[PDB]
Amino acid sequence: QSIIAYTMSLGAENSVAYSNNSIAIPTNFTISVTTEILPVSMTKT
Amino acid sequence: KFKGLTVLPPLLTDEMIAQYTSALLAGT
Ligand SMILES: *[C@@H]1O[C@H](CO)[C@@H](O[C@@H]2O[C@H](CO)[C@@H](O)[C@H](O)[C@H]2NC(C)=O)[C@H](O)[C@H]1NC(C)=O
Ligand SMILES: *[C@@H]1O[C@H](CO)[C@@H](O[C@@H]2O[C@H](CO)[C@@H](O)[C@H](O)[C@H]2NC(C)=O)[C@H](O)[C@H]1NC(C)=O
Repeated sequence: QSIIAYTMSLGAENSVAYSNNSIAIPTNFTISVTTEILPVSMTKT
Repeated sequence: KFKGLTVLPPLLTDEMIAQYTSALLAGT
């Protein structure tokens, strides 16, 4: 292909259907699993 | 600028930061 430059995209664009008497309620759900890695020690010199 | 000293620009402009803040405000 090639090499290009450009201006980053922060993210999509969501438009919430807000009104003064409307609510959204979930009817289902999922269980999700994520990881987090943290360093605790270093080498003793 | 000085004798070998330079200041680098930030990656995010302050317009882009304003767009993160307005998204947090509109979501909330
Ligand atoms: C909740 O209802 C609203 C309409 O009252 C839905 O929002 C619209 O969705 C259509 C596409 O299906 C868009 O073309 C319209 O522009 C939307 N309106 C607004 C004001 O954003 C919405 O999809 C419904 N939400 C759910 C979860 O079904
Ligand atoms: C809630 O969502 C789950 C999926 O996330 C639905 O379970 C799936 O149902 C389909 C259709 O029977 C199956 O093909 C999949 O194997 C199911 N997925 C799993 C992980 O079991 C579930 O039926 C939904 N609940 C309701 C009430 O609609």
